[PDB]
Amino acid sequence: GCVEVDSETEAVYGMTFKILCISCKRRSETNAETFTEWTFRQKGTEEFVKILRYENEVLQLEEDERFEGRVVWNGSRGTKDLQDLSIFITNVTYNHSGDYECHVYRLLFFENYEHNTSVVKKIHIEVVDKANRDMASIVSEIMMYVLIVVLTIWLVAEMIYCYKKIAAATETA
Amino acid sequence: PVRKIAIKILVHSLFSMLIMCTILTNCVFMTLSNPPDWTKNVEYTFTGIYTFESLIKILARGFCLEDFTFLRDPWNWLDFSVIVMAYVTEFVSLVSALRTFRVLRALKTISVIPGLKTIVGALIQSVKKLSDVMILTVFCLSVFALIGLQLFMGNLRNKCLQWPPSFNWKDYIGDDSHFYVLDGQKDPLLCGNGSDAGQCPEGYICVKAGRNPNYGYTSFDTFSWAFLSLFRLMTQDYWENLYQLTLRAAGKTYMIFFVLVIFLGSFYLVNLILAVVAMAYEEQNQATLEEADCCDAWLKVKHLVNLIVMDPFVDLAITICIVLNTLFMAMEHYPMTEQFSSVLTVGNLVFTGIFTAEMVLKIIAMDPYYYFQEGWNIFDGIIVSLSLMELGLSNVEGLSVLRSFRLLRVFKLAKSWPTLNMLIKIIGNSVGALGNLTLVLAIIVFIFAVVGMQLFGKSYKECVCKINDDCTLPRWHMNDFFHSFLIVFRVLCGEWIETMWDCMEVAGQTMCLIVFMLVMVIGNLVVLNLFLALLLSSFGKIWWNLRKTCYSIVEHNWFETFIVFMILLSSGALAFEDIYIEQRKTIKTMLEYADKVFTYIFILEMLLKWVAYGFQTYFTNAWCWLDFLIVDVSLVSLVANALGYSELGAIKSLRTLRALRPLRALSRFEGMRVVVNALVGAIPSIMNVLLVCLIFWLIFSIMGVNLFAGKFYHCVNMTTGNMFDISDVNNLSDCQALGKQARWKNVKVNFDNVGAGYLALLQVATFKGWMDIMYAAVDSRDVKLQPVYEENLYMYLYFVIFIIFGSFFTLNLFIGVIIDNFNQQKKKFGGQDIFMTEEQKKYYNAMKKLGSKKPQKPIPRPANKFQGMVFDFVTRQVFDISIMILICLNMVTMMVETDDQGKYMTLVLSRINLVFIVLFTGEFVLKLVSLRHYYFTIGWNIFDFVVVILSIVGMFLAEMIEKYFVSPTLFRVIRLARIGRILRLIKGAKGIRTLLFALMMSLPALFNIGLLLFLVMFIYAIFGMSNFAYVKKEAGIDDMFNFETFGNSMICLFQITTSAGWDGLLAPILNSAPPDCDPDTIHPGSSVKGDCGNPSVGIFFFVSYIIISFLVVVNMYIAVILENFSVAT
Amino acid sequence: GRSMEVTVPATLNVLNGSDARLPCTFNSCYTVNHKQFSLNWTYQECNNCSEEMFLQFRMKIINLKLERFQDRVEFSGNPSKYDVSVMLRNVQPEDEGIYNCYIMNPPDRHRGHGKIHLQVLM
Ligand SMILES: *[C@@H]1O[C@H](CO)[C@@H](O[C@@H]2O[C@H](CO)[C@@H](O[C@@H]3O[C@H](CO)[C@@H](O)[C@H](O)[C@@H]3O)[C@H](O)[C@H]2NC(C)=O)[C@H](O)[C@H]1NC(C)=O
Ligand SMILES: O=C(Nc1ccc(S(=O)(=O)Nc2nccs2)cc1)C(c1ccccc1)c1ccccc1
Ligand SMILES: *[C@@H]1O[C@H](CO)[C@@H](O[C@@H]2O[C@H](CO)[C@@H](O)[C@H](O)[C@H]2NC(C)=O)[C@H](O)[C@H]1NC(C)=O
Ligand SMILES: *[C@@H]1O[C@H](CO)[C@@H](O)[C@H](O)[C@H]1NC(C)=O
Ligand SMILES: *[C@@H]1O[C@H](CO)[C@@H](O)[C@H](O)[C@H]1NC(C)=O
Ligand SMILES: *[C@@H]1O[C@H](CO)[C@@H](O)[C@H](O)[C@H]1NC(C)=O
Ligand SMILES: *[C@@H]1O[C@H](CO)[C@@H](O)[C@H](O)[C@H]1NC(C)=O
Ligand SMILES: *[C@@H]1O[C@H](CO)[C@@H](O)[C@H](O)[C@H]1NC(C)=O
Repeated sequence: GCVEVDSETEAVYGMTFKILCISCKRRSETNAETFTEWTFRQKGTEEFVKILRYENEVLQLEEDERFEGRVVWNGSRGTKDLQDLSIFITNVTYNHSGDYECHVYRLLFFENYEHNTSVVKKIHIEVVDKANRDMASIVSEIMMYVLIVVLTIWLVAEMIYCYKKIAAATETA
Repeated sequence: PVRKIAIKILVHSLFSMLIMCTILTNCVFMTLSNPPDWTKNVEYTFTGIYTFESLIKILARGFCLEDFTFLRDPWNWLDFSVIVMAYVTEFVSLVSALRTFRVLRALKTISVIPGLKTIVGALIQSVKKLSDVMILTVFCLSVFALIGLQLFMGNLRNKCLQWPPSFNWKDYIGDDSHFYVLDGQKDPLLCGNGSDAGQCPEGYICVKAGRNPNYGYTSFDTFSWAFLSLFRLMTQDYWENLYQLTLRAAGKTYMIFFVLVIFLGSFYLVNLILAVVAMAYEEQNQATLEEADCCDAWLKVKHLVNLIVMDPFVDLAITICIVLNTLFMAMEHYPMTEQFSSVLTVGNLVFTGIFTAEMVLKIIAMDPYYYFQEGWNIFDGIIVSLSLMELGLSNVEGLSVLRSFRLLRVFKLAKSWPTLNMLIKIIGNSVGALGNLTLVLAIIVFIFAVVGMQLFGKSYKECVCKINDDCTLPRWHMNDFFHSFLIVFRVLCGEWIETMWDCMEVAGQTMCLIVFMLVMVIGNLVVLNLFLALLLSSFGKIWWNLRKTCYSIVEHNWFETFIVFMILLSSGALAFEDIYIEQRKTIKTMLEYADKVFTYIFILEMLLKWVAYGFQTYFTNAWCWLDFLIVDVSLVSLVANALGYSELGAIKSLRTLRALRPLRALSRFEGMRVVVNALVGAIPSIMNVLLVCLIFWLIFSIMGVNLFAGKFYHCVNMTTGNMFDISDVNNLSDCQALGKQARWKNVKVNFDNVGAGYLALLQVATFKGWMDIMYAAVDSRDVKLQPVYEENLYMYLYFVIFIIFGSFFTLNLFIGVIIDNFNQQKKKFGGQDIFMTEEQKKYYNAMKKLGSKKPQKPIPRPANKFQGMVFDFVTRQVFDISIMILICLNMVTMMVETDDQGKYMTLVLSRINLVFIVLFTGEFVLKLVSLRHYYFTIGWNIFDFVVVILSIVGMFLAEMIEKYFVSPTLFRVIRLARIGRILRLIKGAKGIRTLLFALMMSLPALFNIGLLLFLVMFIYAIFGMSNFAYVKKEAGIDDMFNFETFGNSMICLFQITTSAGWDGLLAPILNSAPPDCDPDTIHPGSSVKGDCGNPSVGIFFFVSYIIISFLVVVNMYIAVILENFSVAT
Repeated sequence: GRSMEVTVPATLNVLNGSDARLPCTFNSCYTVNHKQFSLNWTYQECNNCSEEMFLQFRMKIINLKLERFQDRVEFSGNPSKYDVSVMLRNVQPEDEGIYNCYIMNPPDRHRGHGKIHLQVLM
């Protein structure tokens, strides 16, 4: 079907990244014609300037230098019903690090009733020189090792306790 | 005198034969759809003959100017009725009431032969013993009906409604074009406001506005409609759709309600009906059985032919040739290349030749007409003659299907096979000793058939476009006799509501209600009586030192409980691998590392088991061997993703085997351990019966291959998904010349070979799936020819025959052998009560001791000052009967509740049930004053106390919710104390108390078996999540009910558990190719590809679930029947 | 079905001078709607003469009162329960002939008819 996933906030300088924005339909069966806009403000700016627009087949870009020859489309490939809105940014730099707004405008078709819906997805990114592992992953790995070692200690302690018991008991005969 | 002349005519057997034959020919005449003119005269003849018999009876038991003679015989009442209203009918202006006159002649079929009178009477005493079960059934239906009524009060009316640009709300609700008509359903889509409910599309809102989700029918917004819907739930007719509508309206969270009724209303009350009918039939059987030259050449060649080697490698060779003949019948594919059809036809010719040769050899050693005396020889002669006729003609149109009778040669294996011989014995008993009863069935069916037509036929022809889109008659009508038989047969099968809606929309409510309820009661009583009739006719310094320590570790309760907790956590780890897993990214990695932790714990406990129990004893244990296998696959997975072969097609496919991780919980739990022990102990006889069933279904499936060899291929207009007309496209040639808009689509379930044959026959025999199978088989014209609506209309009979034989007799043998096997197991070798452990056995015995308890009047008089007065004037009959009357009146007030009842009506009902709750509190307090000291010796008093407290608390909570932060979805749920207020009826209601006590008795065994079943649903749900969370949105699988998450998978598997609608869930998975699915459709937010599951694993998944659920439900049924027999006898 | 059933008699005769109630009602199944019904009355003058028009009500209350035969007709029907009829204002020696009552109910597909000879007796 379709699932909405929050994009990763931490990008990497010099490497590539994929900003995600999935606007799943309420009903999957409804035929629709979808297009969208992507408007970004840099860290230190207070606005939302248009940078990317996606329409039926080919996307158009504003002539900002921060994304010229630098962003490509990785949404749904040529289905006229997007339901998946991701910008693939190549050779990520500092000049795109801030807040994106993802305005998905969906013209839902029906029996005879045309609807013109708009949904905004505000995503936050922060370019970083080093791709440090997320707090959840590091805590999870550390707790995995803690659990393994604690259970090993528990079992060796139980074995030694039973060894002491059997040494005290079976030595009679 | 003169009456003596009218005595010999009465008792003369030719007169009775004349009456028999005239009734039979009249019955054949009622079959006619549109009778021509001349038939009218014959009709007169018939009634004249009927007058004849009446005259003969009226001049036989009354003499010398006597008036009434045949009025002490109840069937003579029916004869008098028909003769009277026949001549009342003769005056046509004395009217559209023919439907109440012809049917009177239709019911006359009962007395064709003496003996059906006794069978009908015996059915009457059988239904007489149904009083307690029917009253309990109606009480439970009403209780759950009020529950569903006050929960889903008009929620089933919820619909998508557009949002207007701005008379207002008067002709906006009632437009039915402002609603979301889901494509190809002709019924507005349901929604809801709460979470976990149907989602209104972007641009719509859910409003309780319009008609109920049918032509306006069995919804929940009235007590009568609720009772009808829960009768439907009790018979489980097409309850997948009620399930879907209710959960789409009120949210998935309410599904527990269904789990109650499906387990309580349908599973339990059906079992009780079956058990009490079984006890009645056993009592009937017990009573009935306790009451009582050239001749030289002929003989010299006989010398050799009778001496031609008989047993060594000839008769055994003949049997193996029969088996090879069945095999050559099996390879009948639809897509056939030459040099393969040739092989099969030359083999068939060789086999019919060898059978003719052996026949002529056996009729020259036992003489030509002395040979037709064993009986088996007669059958062999008939079948070989049929085969010879088929090979000789090879040119008959429409009757080459008689070819399939050669498969009857398979039944020669009955000479050696004992179990198939038992099957043939059951068939003979069905046609022989119990044939009368079987006849009654047919007759009754026939009656309802014609009755249905006479009551509805014309209506179905004129009221037709009321229910259709092309205004042609539906595929299930009563305009002609054959379809009226088909509808009655389908009602016998259990699929009644879908055609009952059409009836009630065509021929009014009350007529079709009465007709279809009468059919569902009488016909199912007959079918169940026949089924039980055939059923009851079945019969050293460190090594040992460390070994003891690790044994003490692995046997200790602490370690075992910790391991059990780890089993539960590891099993739950799979449930969070949703369609929604990637959106979390915190539970994802957490459970990824929990996988490593659990595998480490599992490997370590395996190592301690190794070093404690020893290798030989660890590998002589089935449970330990299974645990080792699961640890092996887990360790292989860890090696794979540590080294990095994670994204490999074989290793990733092996990753889905993680769903087997919960299976190790079988050994650790007592309930699954004992239940699986019982099942796998009884599995040998089950396997033998299954061998018989696949043999007989092989016969039917090869017959089906002959009848429908790939003739299901029909063109479809790929802009609308509909069949072509015969005029526009006729066959394969013009279908390929119809540009690209023609698909030449298959049915995805068909009879191309014995495999698809088994699948289609499983769908037919389970009755959930036969829709498109029957529709396309009846549509089947010929190979490469486009199907035509009901062209080969009589192929229904085939399925009918199958349902009689491959679903009513085979399942009968299956259940009989399981009955015998479990009888042997519980009585002779093993504990008397299987499915329960030792501690559960102690619970059961303590409960048995507790149940048969009565007070030894330990209630002295109160102390002083009129407390004894009320104490002694409350115990009497007056007070108890009065409180039951008040309970019943409160119930009747409850039934008055309805959707869109004015605020005044709600206020009136609130005042009335305030009066009732006050009168119950004063009653509770009166018994308190009677027994102020303790009052809690009997659990019924504490039940009354807890229910009155619960009613008061719910009352105050309702007030709070209605003058505080308000939410109707909580008010409706909290209002359920009144349900207990009416369950108070059980205290004095005898009979109901015993049956509910049987429920309480069987609760432990049912809990164990249902815990095993729940584990099975867990494993299958996780496997589906791995596989079918990505399938296309076809009929059965949609947004609300699918395999995406764990909740959706579990609700789908609960729908399947009662075999309901598994055809719809298998339909999307069976998609394999680009024309139906698409192997590369990137899902938004998923790295997976493809939207169709693997067909092979799809059939394996669903058929395996059907078989496992059938075995588990059979175990539940046997436990309930055992409890009923133990309590009763 | 074959046709649309009509509870039409063979021939009925009404005395002169009295007010004329011309009945033709059909017993159908489909729930009546007073917006789309179709109703056209015909009559056969000669052996095979084409009709011109006899009555009206094909979309709503539409009246003819044509001078070709007589001054007549008053709406005296009520399709609420399968019962639509009209009147005739003045029975006269110029009220003779085969006066059919053809019908058409929208939600089904059958053009029913009923033929009676409007004449006078005594
Ligand atoms: C589910 O929630 C929606 C959202 O509130 C509910 O929609 C509400 O529906 C009611 C009527 O069903 C609307 O009331 C108004 O009634 C007047 C006539 O009295 C009419 O002229 C108006 O056009 C409107 O229908 C109410 O405005 C509307 N609320 C909103 C915010 O649109 C709906 O009733 C709820 N359904 C269930 C089953 O919970
Ligand atoms: O009338 C009332 N509330 C009520 C609520 C539900 C039902 S009920 O039909 O749904 N039955 C039930 N059983 C268990 C739970 S609800 C009936 C009545 C209030 C009232 C209003 C006007 C005059 C007198 C009382 C009320 C306020 C405070 C305390 C009691 C009552
Ligand atoms: C398939 O059906 C077509 C129908 O057109 C057959 O073509 C001929 O069609 C005309 C008119 O449609 C008929 O009068 C002819 O009788 C048809 N030919 C024959 C041989 O009957 C076409 O032949 C059919 N082909 C197959 C393989 O069934
Ligand atoms: C980023 O934007 C600033 C705007 O002042 C500009 O000076 C700088 O050259 C830009 N750098 C890149 C890498 O685009
Ligand atoms: C993302 O875009 C890049 C560059 O166009 C492409 O190589 C890659 O396959 C895309 N990935 C997805 C998932 O669309
Ligand atoms: C990205 O840009 C930096 C400097 O801006 C350059 O050194 C590097 O090679 C570039 N990488 C790619 C893949 O374009
Ligand atoms: C309505 O649809 C048009 C189609 O181009 C679009 O331009 C407009 O933005 C939509 N309305 C809103 C509010 O976005
Ligand atoms: C497909 O369906 C449309 C429905 O409007 C129809 O007009 C067309 O003729 C059909 N195509 C065929 C059967 O050629």
